[PDB]
Amino acid sequence: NLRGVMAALLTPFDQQQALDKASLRRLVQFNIQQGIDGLYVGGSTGEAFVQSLSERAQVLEIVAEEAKGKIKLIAHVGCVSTAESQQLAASAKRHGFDAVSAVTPFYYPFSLEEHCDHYRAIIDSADGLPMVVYNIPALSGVKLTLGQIYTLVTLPGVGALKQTSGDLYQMEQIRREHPDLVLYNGYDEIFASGLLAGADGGIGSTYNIMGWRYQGIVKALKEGDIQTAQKLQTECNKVIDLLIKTGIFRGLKTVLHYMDVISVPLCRKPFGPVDEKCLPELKALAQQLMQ
Amino acid sequence: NLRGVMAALLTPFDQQQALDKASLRRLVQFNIQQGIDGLYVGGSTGEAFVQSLSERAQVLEIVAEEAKGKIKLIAHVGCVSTAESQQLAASAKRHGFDAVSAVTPFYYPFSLEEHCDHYRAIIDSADGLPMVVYNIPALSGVKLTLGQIYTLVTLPGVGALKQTSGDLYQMEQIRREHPDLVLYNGYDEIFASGLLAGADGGIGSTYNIMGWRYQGIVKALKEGDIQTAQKLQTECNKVIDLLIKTGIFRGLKTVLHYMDVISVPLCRKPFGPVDEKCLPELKALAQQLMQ
Amino acid sequence: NLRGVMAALLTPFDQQQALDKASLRRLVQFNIQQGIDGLYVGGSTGEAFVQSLSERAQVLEIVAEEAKGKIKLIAHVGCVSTAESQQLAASAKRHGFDAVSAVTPFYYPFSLEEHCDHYRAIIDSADGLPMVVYNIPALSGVKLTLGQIYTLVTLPGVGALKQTSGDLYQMEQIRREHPDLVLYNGYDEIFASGLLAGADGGIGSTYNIMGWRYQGIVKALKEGDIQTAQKLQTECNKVIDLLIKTGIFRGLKTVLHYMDVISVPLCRKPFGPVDEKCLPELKALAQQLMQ
Amino acid sequence: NLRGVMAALLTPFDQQQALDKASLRRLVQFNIQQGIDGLYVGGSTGEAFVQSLSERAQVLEIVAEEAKGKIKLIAHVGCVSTAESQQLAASAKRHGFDAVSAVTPFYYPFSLEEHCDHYRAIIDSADGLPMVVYNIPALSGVKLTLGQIYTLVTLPGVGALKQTSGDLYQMEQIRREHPDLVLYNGYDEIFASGLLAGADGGIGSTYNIMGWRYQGIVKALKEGDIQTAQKLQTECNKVIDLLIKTGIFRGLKTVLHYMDVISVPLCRKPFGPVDEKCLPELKALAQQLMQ
Repeated sequence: NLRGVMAALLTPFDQQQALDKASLRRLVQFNIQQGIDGLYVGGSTGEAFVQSLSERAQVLEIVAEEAKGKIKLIAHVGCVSTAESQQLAASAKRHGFDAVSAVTPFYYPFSLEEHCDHYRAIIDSADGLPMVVYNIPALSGVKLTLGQIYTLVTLPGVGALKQTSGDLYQMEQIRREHPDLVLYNGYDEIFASGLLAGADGGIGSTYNIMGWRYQGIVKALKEGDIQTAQKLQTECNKVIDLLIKTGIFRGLKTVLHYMDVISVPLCRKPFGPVDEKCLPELKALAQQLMQ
Repeated sequence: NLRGVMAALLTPFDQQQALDKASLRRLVQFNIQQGIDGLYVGGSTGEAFVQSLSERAQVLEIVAEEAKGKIKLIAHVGCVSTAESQQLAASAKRHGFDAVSAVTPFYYPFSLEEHCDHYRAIIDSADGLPMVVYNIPALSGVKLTLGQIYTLVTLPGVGALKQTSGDLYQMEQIRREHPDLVLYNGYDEIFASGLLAGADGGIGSTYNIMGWRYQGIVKALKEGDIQTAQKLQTECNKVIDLLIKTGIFRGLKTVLHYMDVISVPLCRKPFGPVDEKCLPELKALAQQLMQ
Repeated sequence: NLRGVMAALLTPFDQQQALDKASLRRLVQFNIQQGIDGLYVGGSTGEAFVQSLSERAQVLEIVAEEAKGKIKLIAHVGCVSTAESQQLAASAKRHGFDAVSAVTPFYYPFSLEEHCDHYRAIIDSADGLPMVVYNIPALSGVKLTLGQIYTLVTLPGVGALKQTSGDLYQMEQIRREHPDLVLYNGYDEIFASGLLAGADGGIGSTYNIMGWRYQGIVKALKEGDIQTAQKLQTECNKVIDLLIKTGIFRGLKTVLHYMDVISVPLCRKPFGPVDEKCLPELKALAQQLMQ
Repeated sequence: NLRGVMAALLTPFDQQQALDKASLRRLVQFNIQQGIDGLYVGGSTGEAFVQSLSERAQVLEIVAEEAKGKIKLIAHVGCVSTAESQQLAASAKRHGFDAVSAVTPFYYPFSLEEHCDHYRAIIDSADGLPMVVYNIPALSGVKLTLGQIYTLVTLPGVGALKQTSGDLYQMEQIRREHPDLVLYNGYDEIFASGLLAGADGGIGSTYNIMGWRYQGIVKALKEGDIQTAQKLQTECNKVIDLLIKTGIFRGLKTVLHYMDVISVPLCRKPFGPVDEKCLPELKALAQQLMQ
């Protein structure tokens, strides 16, 4: 019941880089208005790693207030620290999120056994809430093999995997070995191909400004209209090429600003500002997006 | 007219590791009776880098005597040396192949300008036959960017790209920037996902024993039957799982010996023999496929 | 004056994983009793990335109260977030630390410019105090090019570079490029060869249990006696080989325990515990080191 | 008897890319005049992978004719194919070389056992001449582990290891495990540090134009004069810095040409010509090298 298209919610900030509560609620409502199935909060896209636990706990709360009931809620609780991750997991259940999620602890090299204990400890604190293992090798440096995945996803309490890997052979191998596992496609650039390989849903950053397109891809593939699926994916990637140039997060925010959703499209340092030269294209994208 | 499903032809050897002509002719006929759109010969799968220019040219001649007119024929003439590649290319033209192809020169690092000159020289010796740029990072050690690809595929005489990369984001980008370029999916394990992202056909080594499934996945994606495309793809991946454990070339060769096509299923040294413990699975697969 | 051998300080924890104030002070003096030139505190070796800013700030204070004036004190203030790093920077100034240091912000990919602003900001909040750039690709995932390193170390306020890279050609290039820059050799296993390549110092985690050996390596070379510099390095590596098998940090805290310095050789989660099998070997080590 | 400083011999070609016999002999005599301990012929630097077996056997003969008895002679017989490697190993014995060498087979992935049989077979055909295992991860794509190094180095008939790796931790680990093994440092840019780490001597391409500097580094270390040892290494790295910018083989050949040792400074295709803008620095360097 938690399989589907979930947006990786961004964390709006004000001019002083503090949480822009008013913009956060507006973005959540906006995401809901696009027909998204749920919000994955406190993830990489939410700039959680340059946030304190308190701030992250705060976001979970506001979003739960604005969304609990409307759509599905998944809280990314991950931290390098197990203890910290347990701490946020508790807040997750306490605020009624439908699921908990944690990125493989990074920076320091951890054995497969240590990763399992990390997830066990967190699952424990999630007190019931199912765990969504988060695999994103490009940002974490943890390149999980098929076997390590097997070990992690078969952990009592795990109900899903956020596969942010462009290896679609592994994507189908994972589906084939775990026919009952919820598979989220992490890379928006390959959504259509991800679903075809074995993913039954997705979680992406760009869902925030065009989630209906990804939903459209699910419909077309479901309906057998491969042509339109490619048509939509092509259009998504034209947007993604741009966002990668301008900076994805700041690019997304900037677009939401012109859409009247975000007040100040700033990210937290070390993230820098959007190149002035890019605002015409972003505003334009925002323009057409309001379709 | 190069668009389609081409089998990366294996090179049968006898007990003394010399070319097994009869098995070669047998293998070519087997592929044709299988409904393949053509053959890509002298490539990685053909163990070309473990053959002499003389041996590789002899293969081109035999295959031409057996398949010219029947199916499309692409000759992989690529060597590290430009001069050797040219020699093979003139031999390709002389024997009536439909096109030539060449892996990006490896071992020694070369600049983009040097790869272009390498392809220009070969294209020149190809005297008319279109060129198939062959990108296979995993083996060559040459990781091309979207930009370099652009430059290589826009070279006069270049008519297609054999993409043996699992980066399906890049695959669609290549399709978007080059709408008319023939794009071959290189990794069999992701054929379906490849086609959907922009590939208009493919070249693979497992097409030798089950190319009909790939043609099958093509028809399915054409008739909008995603259901059948997936079913066929996962079946193929179950095979690839096995071949990857036994050794792809040797494995495929053993299955062929069992299908009564190849007299001796050996690969050339340093490639070792198939592990005894694997023969049951390969026998069963042969049996399974024969029906 | 930041030149010399500096031990990368570990932060001892009790059974509940809380900071072991007693053992911390005890460890500091032990390092001094060894004749160390200074301490690099709050870094990777300090399990800093599994601590809160509050805990990191506290450790800074403790250590200072114990060593300010006795030896050189460098404070690793690195955090992904710039604002958090700035906060820890002021605390460094506040407790009279000699220098500040910060790992290249990781996980999220940042541009050279972003990394620059990041360091400037921290240099600013350091209210003076020279900045020690910390380059450790294997943990941060940031592979700095000689050019990028050039941009970072010529930044106003930077007085040193902690090179935890095994590339000794780059090391000598850095030295040749910046004759006035302090170069700390990062990997203990190549200390000798590191100083020979151009490093005039070094910061290591194993210094905590045998800093005198590294001090002896420095002397042996300064005196033109390679023969003993090697013997020492070989010895150090015999140790490091072991520590690698057991888990560098946990292994070190264990040896320190067998040396009555640290109460409980525990690292925080997800860091697991030492292997019961590797205990005796670690005991013998602690035994030999005491001489 | 294989300990020492061996130059990795270049292969001079004429304007039509054919072997230049007169120039090959001069380069041999030239290296001998430099007081080089021996020559490593038919290696990467010799452009062997763009030559035919016939051509590589011809280079072997001529060099033997010019140097057998004068200095040590090692014949790089490596090819991907085990059979071709044996054929060349036979020429080696046939022509009086003191040893054979083979790069780890590349392009196709081979098992450790497969690599072991490759060497056994080479060694068998080497008919008595010892084997020098050649490890160069960067070009081959084969990053052997300390363990695989042990298995290969302990093979019967293996008398040395050409270590073209910048990992000086592994270098010392190899010296430690195999004290009676000849260890050739492979990267000229770290010659001083490699030796200190444990290297017995070295093999390099820049030895062709400045072997004496490397011989200097050796004597400097043997005499406990680390000061001049670095000076020499710094000078070599300034040259290497340039050679890398212009193209190492083509650069060395151009300098040699300006020293009147070789007629045409050409490398074979796909290697391109030296950029005109670089000739000034190359002529200047050749001037001082001649002094």
